[PDB]
Amino acid sequence: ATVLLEVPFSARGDRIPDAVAELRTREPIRKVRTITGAEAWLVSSYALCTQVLEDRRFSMKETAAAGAPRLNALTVPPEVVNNMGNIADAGLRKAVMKAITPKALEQFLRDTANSLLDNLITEGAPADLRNDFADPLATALHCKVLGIPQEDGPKLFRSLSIAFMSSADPIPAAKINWDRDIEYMAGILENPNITTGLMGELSRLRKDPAYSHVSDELFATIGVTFFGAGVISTGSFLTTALISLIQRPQLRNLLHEKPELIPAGVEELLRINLSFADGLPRLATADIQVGDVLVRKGELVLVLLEGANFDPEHFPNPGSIELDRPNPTSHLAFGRGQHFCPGSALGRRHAQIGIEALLKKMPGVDLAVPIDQLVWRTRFQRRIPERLPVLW
Ligand code: HEM
Repeated sequence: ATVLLEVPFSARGDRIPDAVAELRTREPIRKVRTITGAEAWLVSSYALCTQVLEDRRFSMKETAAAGAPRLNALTVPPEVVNNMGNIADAGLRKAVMKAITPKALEQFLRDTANSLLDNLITEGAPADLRNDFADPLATALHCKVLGIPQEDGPKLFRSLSIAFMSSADPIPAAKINWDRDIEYMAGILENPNITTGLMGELSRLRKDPAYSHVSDELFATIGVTFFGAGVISTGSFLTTALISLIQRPQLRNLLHEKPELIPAGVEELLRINLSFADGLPRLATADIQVGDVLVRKGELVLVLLEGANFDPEHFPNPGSIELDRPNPTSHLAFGRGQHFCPGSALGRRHAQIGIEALLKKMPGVDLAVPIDQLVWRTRFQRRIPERLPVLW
């Protein structure tokens, strides 16, 4: 006798488990047990993953309902799961988008990357590319985008190792750090020195008559959530993309020699990325046929991003980085449908400029320890190594 198949399969972000291609072939939608003990449907083909993400009857907001089967415990108030919907309803969507584009900024990214790298070179090998390069780069970018002081970035950043946990039970430290971070953002909206970036724009709109009935809670929430999601997602993706690049010295050499090819290489590094640790969660609001399974109202569905993005029926020779594919941006790294990532262009540009600056300064970058010695963070919403030691 064996127990029901458990998720997630492995916290390692340097290799995809053989089980993924086995499931996809034999049972592309199948029952599994989450860390809470709840049952869920795990979806692993490109076709079925797209079907779920494009049908709003599979609901993000209803995952917060009391009594529902859960992937993991909430780390935010339940109304905050419907964050984008709340922004839209307030008439703030277009203003938020415009403030988080990369086209405002790029020269600030380049100068910041180059300064971080020069400091590593001065100190001498080994260097830690996560704690002393990718995560500070992400932190600095989001303080500039929000319009807040660079010197505030480190304390906001320290909440994230707990805020983005994937836990079976509620986490007391997440509420302590949330309430404090909300009080900070509320203080920013009342600070007359803050007149640029996303928080500068929200601070103006707050006093305009067309927004007089929008709550002060929502304005502070937008600042905490966009800082947190953008900094964890960009820092974690750049770190694990740098591992994928270092393990491919022929590609590293080619991008060094021809940096025009960096945007096509970053699109492939997004396609093969293992940064999301769990499937994307949805709750069925109706009975809906998905492949051979009739999913019932009230059941939990998990959309496995690497199931879609390594599917050979959609991307032939899926484990290989190919810079001349006919369908290069059709991957699901930023999601699909109603909830498609609002920061996609800013995330692409963070990774392009970081990689471009690294290869120019350190063309002989390599790991300084055997790859099996990297320590993979567990029970977390991302897969990341705790330290990334390199030489050059
Ligand atoms: C390479 C970097 C990034 C990746 C891989 C990424 C990935 C994703 C994914 C897969 C989703 C969909 C979640 C779902 O449907 O359940 C998403 C949504 C979201 N992302 Fe990103 N993201 C990145 C960068 C950013 C940045 C830079 C920001 C903001 C500054 C951001 C803010 C958000 C927000 C607020 C949502 C929720 C949208 C909603 O609920 O409608 N992300 N991201």
